[PDB]
Amino acid sequence: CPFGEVFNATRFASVYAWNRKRISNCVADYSVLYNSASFSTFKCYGVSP
Amino acid sequence: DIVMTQSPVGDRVTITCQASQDISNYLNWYQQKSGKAPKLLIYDASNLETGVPSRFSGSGSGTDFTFTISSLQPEDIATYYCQQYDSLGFTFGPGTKV
Amino acid sequence: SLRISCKGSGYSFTNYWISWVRQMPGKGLEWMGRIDPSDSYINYSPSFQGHATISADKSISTAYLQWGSLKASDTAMYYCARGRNY
Repeated sequence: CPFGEVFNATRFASVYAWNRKRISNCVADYSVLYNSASFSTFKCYGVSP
Repeated sequence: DIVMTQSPVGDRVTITCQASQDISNYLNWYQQKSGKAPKLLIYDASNLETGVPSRFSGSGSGTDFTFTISSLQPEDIATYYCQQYDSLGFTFGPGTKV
Repeated sequence: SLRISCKGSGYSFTNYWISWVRQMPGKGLEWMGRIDPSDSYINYSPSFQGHATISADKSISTAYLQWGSLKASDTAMYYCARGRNY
């Protein structure tokens, strides 16, 4: 999945213009993603790891 | 995933630390007392945080590291944990309990 | 549900580190996690399984602990006290 360009994007829009993008046709290993402590906040509602 | 395996009063006891890949000198050490919590003392193996005694030192490079006590003391009983960090994340080993 | 709270007073909570200790009877010291208020740095135990996570509220100086799925080993007494200065 194109997470590299999402995390390394130069410019982001304002709060009133939050971007919505469909994530599909790609496979990523979220396990390593949530195994790290890089993200200050990681909260899941309605699902379990 | 990545799987890691480790083998195996007053006697010579030596423990080793292993990592999935080469970590150069990026190592961490812990100090644990009877009633106390582990605390980060040295980070990057080159900066001594204020208040930490200077008697603690390390040597070696690459994939082999050794821990040696110059003089064992009754107040020196502790369990040491080894932690490594890379550009991806943080991986922990089972450790050894005394 | 059961909630356990341990709030200090008379001193700056953000200026004094707070750590949690888990010790059920018949076992030794098994740390779980510590938080750095400056950057929300979380250090995990060597035998971590993603059971419980620690969170704090700077607005009300209150720390909250929750379990994703309570099990038998969760029934234990916890040690809380003011830590070393800085």
